[PDB]
Amino acid sequence: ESVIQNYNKALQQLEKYKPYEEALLQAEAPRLAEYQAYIDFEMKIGDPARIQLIFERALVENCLVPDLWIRYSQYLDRQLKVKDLVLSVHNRAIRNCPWTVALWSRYLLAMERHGVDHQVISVTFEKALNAGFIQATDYVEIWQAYLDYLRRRVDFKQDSSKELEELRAAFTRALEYLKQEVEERFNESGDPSCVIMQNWARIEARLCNNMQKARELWDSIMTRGNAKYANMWLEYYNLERAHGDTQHCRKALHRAVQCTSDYPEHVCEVLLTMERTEGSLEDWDIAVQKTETRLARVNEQRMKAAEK
Amino acid sequence: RPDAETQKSELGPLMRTTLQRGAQWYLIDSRWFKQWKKYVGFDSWDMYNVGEHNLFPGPIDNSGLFSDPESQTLKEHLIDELDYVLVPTEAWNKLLNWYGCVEGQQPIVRKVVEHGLFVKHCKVEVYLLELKLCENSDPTNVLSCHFSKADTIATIEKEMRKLFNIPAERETRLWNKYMSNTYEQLSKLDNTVQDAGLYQGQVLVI
Repeated sequence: ESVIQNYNKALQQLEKYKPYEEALLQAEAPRLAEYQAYIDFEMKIGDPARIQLIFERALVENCLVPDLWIRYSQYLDRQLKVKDLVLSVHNRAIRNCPWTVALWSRYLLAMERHGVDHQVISVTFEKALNAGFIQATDYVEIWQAYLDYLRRRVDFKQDSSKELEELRAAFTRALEYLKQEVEERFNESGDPSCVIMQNWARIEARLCNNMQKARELWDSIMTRGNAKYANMWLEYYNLERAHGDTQHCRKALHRAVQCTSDYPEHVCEVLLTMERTEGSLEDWDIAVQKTETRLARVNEQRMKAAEK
Repeated sequence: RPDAETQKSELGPLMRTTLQRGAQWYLIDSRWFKQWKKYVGFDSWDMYNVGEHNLFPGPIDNSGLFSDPESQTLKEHLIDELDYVLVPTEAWNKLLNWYGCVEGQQPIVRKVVEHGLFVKHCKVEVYLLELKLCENSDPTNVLSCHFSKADTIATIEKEMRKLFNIPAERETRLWNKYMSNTYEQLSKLDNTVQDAGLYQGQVLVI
């Protein structure tokens, strides 16, 4: 190669990064902000060798900044995609900032993208469970990441796969785990809106054609104090509308109008609309009677507030 | 008596049997059943030993499930997918005929009923709780009677009337003091015990 041009073009690069090199030097002890500016700049040029370098340089003085591990580890996963490299960086992020679940959840997805053995993915998740997290929400997030992983291992085409039982076993295990360990340490349930149960219900009703299990799960979701939410009933209604019958929609909606506390008017319009498009004239009239009754009491209570 | 793949092909369509009301269902020890599962390799993933005799289930044995062996009354805290495994009617008769049962035992039939506070759903009724019953005159005396979920309060009322020497002519009121401090009063004499939502083993007193 003709050096001097390699020497000259290398000098142009040196001049180009030079303002950044000086700002980094004049700045504070972690100069993290200055590192971010440098990282942003290096990402615009898009040279893989320099991006790793700059990241690595920043992680030397800021190894405890989870947002920095995420950007770095996510970058490898979006651009480079080298197994040995991406997995090494995820593993390094967890050990420096174990308290953040994203580092763990992103680790498990990345292990999945790169066809890591089920046994090795599984043992990592178990470590995540013993990791120390700060919010109850954090524990549902890790479980959800693992459950999705188990779901993607299932061939739903088949009526009875083992992987499906592994998924179902994990689900049972996850809800009991959320109820006892997370509630115990935090003294609040970690899943107020039962999003795990919701996911299980959706899977069990759409993918495994199991509507009875879906219903018991939704009943349990409503039992946990979710019956007062309009949108919550609508989630159940929408699940039944797709894989259940019309008969079950009507009773649910009849139940929904009665229990809803935030936006009862919303569920009433939705009930009336169904009867209009699918119900008999008698089915419609009953709907109008029940909606009138519920709505009369609600406006009455609004009136009570005012009187009282 | 027929081949292992005859048996496996026959009970294959037991799965589709959705739980239905007025439905007759039974109890089988999971331990026995899992052995049978392995024996006919019902689960596609596990069929290594096939119908090799060491894996032979033999006569059905559910002795472990019962509390008192003589009375054949079942144990408490029995779960669905761990300690036992439910089974449709014809699936029993077939599995009866093929393997028989341990002498001194009778089939554990139970039937599904509609329960669920908010979202209604089907599940095999079991472990119904002897509901505590009592009288207005005697606060100490408490009876514990079994009540199906499909059973209406009227049925419940009738049973209350029979055991406290009360005839038909005089009226009655029924009330439920459940986790509410205050004493409610039951109104409907048509609905089930489920839409009322009464809790297990609790004093419903007349």
